[PDB]
Amino acid sequence: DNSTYRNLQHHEYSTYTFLDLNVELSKFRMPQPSSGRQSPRH
Amino acid sequence: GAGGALFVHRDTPENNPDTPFDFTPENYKRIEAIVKNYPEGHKAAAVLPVLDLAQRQNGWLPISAMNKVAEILQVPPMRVYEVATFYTMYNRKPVGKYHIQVCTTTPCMLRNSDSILEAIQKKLGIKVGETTPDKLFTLIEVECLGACVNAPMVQINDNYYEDLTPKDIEEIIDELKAGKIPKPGPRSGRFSCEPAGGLTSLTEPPKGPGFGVQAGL
Amino acid sequence: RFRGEHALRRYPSGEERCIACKLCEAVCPAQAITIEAEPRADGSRRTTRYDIDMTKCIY
Amino acid sequence: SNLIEVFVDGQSVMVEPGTTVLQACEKVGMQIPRFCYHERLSVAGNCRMCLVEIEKAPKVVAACAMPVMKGWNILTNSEKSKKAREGVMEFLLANHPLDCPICDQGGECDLQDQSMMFGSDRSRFLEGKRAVEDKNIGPLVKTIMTRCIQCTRCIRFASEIAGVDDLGTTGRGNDMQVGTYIEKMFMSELSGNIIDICPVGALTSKPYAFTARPWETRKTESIDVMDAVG
Amino acid sequence: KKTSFGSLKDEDRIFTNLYGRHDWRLKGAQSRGDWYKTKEILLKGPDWILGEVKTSGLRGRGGAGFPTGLKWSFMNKPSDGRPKYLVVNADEGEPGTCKDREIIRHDPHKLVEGCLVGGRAMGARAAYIYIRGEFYNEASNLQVAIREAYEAGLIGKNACGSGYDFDVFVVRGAGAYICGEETALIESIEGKQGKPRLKPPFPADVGVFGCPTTVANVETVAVSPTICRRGGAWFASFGRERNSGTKLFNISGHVNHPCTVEEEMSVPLKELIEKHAGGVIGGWDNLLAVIPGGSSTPLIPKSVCETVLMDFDALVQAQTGLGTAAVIVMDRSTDIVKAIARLIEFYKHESCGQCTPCREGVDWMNKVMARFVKGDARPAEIDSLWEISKQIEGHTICALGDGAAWPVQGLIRHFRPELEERMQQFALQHQ
Amino acid sequence: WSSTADPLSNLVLTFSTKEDAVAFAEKNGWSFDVEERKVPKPKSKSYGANFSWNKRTRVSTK
Ligand SMILES: NC(=O)C1=CN([C@@H]2O[C@H](COP(=O)(O)OP(=O)(O)OC[C@H]3O[C@@H](n4cnc5c(N)ncnc54)[C@H](O)[C@@H]3O)[C@@H](O)[C@H]2O)C=CC1
Ligand SMILES: Cc1cc2nc3c(=O)[nH]c(=O)nc-3n(C[C@H](O)[C@H](O)[C@H](O)COP(=O)(O)O)c2cc1C
Ligand code: SF4
Ligand code: SF4
Ligand code: SF4
Ligand code: SF4
Ligand code: FES
Ligand code: FES
Ligand SMILES: [Mg+2]
Repeated sequence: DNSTYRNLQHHEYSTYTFLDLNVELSKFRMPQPSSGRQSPRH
Repeated sequence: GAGGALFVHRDTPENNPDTPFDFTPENYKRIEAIVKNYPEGHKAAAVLPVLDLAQRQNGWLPISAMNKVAEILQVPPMRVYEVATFYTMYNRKPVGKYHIQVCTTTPCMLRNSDSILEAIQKKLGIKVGETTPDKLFTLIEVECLGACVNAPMVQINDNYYEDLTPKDIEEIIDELKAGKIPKPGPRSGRFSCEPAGGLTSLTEPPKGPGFGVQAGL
Repeated sequence: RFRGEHALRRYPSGEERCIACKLCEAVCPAQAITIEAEPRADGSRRTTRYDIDMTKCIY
Repeated sequence: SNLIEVFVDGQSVMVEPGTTVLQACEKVGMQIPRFCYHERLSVAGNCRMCLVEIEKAPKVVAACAMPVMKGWNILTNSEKSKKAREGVMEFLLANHPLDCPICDQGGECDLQDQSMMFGSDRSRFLEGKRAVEDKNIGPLVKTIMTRCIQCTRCIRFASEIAGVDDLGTTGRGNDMQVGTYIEKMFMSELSGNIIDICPVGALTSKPYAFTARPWETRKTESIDVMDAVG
Repeated sequence: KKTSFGSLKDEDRIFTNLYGRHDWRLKGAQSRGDWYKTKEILLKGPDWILGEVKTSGLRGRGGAGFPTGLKWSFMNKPSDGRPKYLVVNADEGEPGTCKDREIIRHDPHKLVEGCLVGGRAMGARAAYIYIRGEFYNEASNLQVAIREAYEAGLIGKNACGSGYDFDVFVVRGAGAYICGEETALIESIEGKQGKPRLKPPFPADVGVFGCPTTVANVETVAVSPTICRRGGAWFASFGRERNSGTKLFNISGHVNHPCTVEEEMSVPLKELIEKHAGGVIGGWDNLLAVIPGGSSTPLIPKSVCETVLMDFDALVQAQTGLGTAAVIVMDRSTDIVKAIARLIEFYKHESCGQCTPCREGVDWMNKVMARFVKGDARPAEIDSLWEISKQIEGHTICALGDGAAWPVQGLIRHFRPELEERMQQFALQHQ
Repeated sequence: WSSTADPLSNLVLTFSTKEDAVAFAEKNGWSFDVEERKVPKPKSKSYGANFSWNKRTRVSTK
């Protein structure tokens, strides 16, 4: 119960884990808002 | 004390605008995702992630990588230069395969942080900021890493190692030398920062859902 | 402390100490000093003209 | 109308909404000390030389960026504002180089004049000063970087007026430097104006170097004929 | 009514998985009570959540200790035309503070649910979590927890049987303590240098991307879901008045068992150290000084920490301030001036350089303290240094100048004889 | 050196108002050109306009 440590999986995280998870997550996001132009410098 | 790193760039055969750099198609997909998170008006926000991704593809940031990031995000190159020279996790100079950062701030320094630094120096035979000749290890002294409870600690390539003794850091170093990857986390088997022999809190099993909910909800 | 004839000095290396700041010209109560300056061939800040009228000087 | 009443040294003035404390002081006839604020540039607030005391408020406000509120009584000659000015001037002069005799901006220095009128008359800095390497941005603007006080007027003018994003700040804290980070000439038809807006001798005129002192010059108002703008 | 604080029951804590022994994952979180009646909380309204937070007496856990209900109500103005955002601050910059890290690595789902609840309360369209650049494994755990919540429909499209759309994005910093400050946080999110902006405008008016934004600490965000479920009154009772709730305390330095533990608010400092830290090394008689709220707070000697509580008001009356509830202890076998000089040196390397007071004065302070460590200075300089600190403090854009000046003030105030003795010894040994 | 021949090369007079100067010039018999005083017009300054949501004013750096 209490004795075992359950956070080990992070022992097998690669260099691209964060960005791969973000890529998977991108399909679940609502459409982003728009300010009207492409950039403030436009 | 003093910084020791220059904030002006001079063209070098291994660091110049004609140095070859580009993004892998998977990295391009990652860049598209990163840009997508922000609103369609301010794509300038992606500069810190994408630059980091460039480093994760190269290990350091040449001027060509900064220029490529500026070209992709359509921001002036000078802004990318400011971002690269501002944040300290960006390597504008080549770095070793294993980047060792040893925190020496007061909470870690109190629990005898200098012994670990000197042990690493003696093991590698290099000074505080130098790099080993075979381009394998790099030693850096940094500010607090948010692991004060686990001090003394050092961080290597996204991995935290806490509660180090001199001996422990020697085993970490030569295990990195051997080829395998050491397991991150604190030493002495204290399992992420509870009291070593106390266990004074969170003993009884945790309560079930809706245990303390108020009436009318 | 005696004030006599004017002189321009130089450093032990042999380069003149004057940097054409024109403070002596500004403070001169009799307007006895005239100074013109330009960057030297090595980029040093040196005078091209430093005249003092001994007959307008009040010493 | 929509004018609100504010008091500068106990004197009532009617101002538009959004008017800054600095402009409220201007309307009555006082000029607040400044190094980074410019009318034609965007507000920065970096220098902290405009810090003034608002009565019945424990903390001094930046007059160049803080909009005035109705019923506020500014205290421009209060002891707190004078102490703040002296402290900021001390911090500004702590690392500044003893270059006044060789600096082309001797009698035209805002740093010098504001030290004379708002700072102290002596230093208590017992350390060694810093030195940064100079930059080359072409044949028109001579750059002596150690003199620079990090006001950022040049960056704002280049980005907003000249439309050129070549200038920026690199590094962090004390070692932060204003420049281009690469050998690159900032050349534009409006490039010379950064000499005027720079309060110090960090940016000077290269063809004009070492030739004259400001108190000697006779000023003649005239018209340009190099184009039809006049 | 209660007079003694510091005996908090095991079942009565909020972070029941602080030590990461239970399965943090979504299954484990549900087992521990997480994501329970979220729809009921969403459907009950934002005004109800704001009122519960107000009556809860909750104050910012980041350091300032500002009433969080007041800020979240500052967001409660009607729509303007711009999207509204909730930015969670996970920078975790302050030395000696590890609380944010533990409650992100071993308990992400409470953070995610608190993000959703706070976004509903403030009408935010999405949540941006600025995780520290060094916390990579913590960021990956938070990302996989967010993915699990998206899979279960807990956030995102309609987020519940509610009709409220909410996104949670995670952005990573790059080695910058100044980025913890809320306006510098916003600037770093927008791709510029982590330089703070001036106030006004406040983030509720012009924040991230120019949109109204509310910035909250990770600890502050986590408590809201639990607070709503158990009610404002339950949270309010703990601690003293205007200091209600439970706090995470990180005890480190010269203690036998340095640890992070959640406990009641107005616990005595000595009682907390003895109960959870295992006592100070060498016995309580060996203690020399304590920094209660991280480096940005003045130290206090033994005579003050003997009978001092742990909350905003009592620690302010001790001329320290609670800060980030980060206890760093120092016994009588350590060089205290060296520790304070190391803190000032850290502040010298962590200033953004935007304004002249912080930049120049903090570099000057670092040099002066480096001279003080060896005793190379003179006694008349000590007061000078004090004056320097006064000049820097309250004249800067942000509070990093305060966090650099306050340690110097505390060290001078409580150990001037030590500095004079070191100076005299240097004069003797050098003649 | 720089030689001159007019006695009035260094003569500059100061007046409180334009009318006083005009009166002095008229009573002393000098033909004059008067130039109206230039005043910097009031300007609308806003710090928050730097951090604009959709407008061009937003600054790339600060
Ligand atoms: N948790 C950590 O890692 C660190 C914490 N800190 C702590 O941060 C504290 C100082 O932070 P600050 O934000 O500068 O203090 P602050 O009191 O000025 O502001 C803190 C919060 O209160 C809000 N606020 C304050 N006055 C307001 C007003 N008139 N209207 C609307 N909102 C208002 C602000 O929007 C902000 O969110 C320090 O005490 C320090 O201990 C410092 C470094 C690191
Ligand atoms: C230099 C500096 C660094 C800071 N770093 C942090 C940080 O890492 N985390 C944090 O929550 N607050 C930090 N703060 C204070 C923030 O203002 C705070 O996070 C924000 O106001 C939210 O506070 P709340 O969670 O109490 O509402 C910092 C403040 C300063 C001046
Ligand atoms: S110009 Fe006059 S005051 Fe200046 S350096 Fe030369 S001699 Fe000295
Ligand atoms: S810029 Fe001004 S203060 Fe600095 S050296 Fe030149 S004249 Fe002196
Ligand atoms: S060069 Fe001049 S204008 Fe530019 S930042 Fe420095 S002092 Fe300001
Ligand atoms: S006080 Fe320091 S960190 Fe804060 S804005 Fe000024 S220079 Fe930057
Ligand atoms: S002081 Fe070393 S990790 Fe915090
Ligand atoms: S003039 Fe206001 S801060 Fe510089
Ligand atoms: Mg100039």
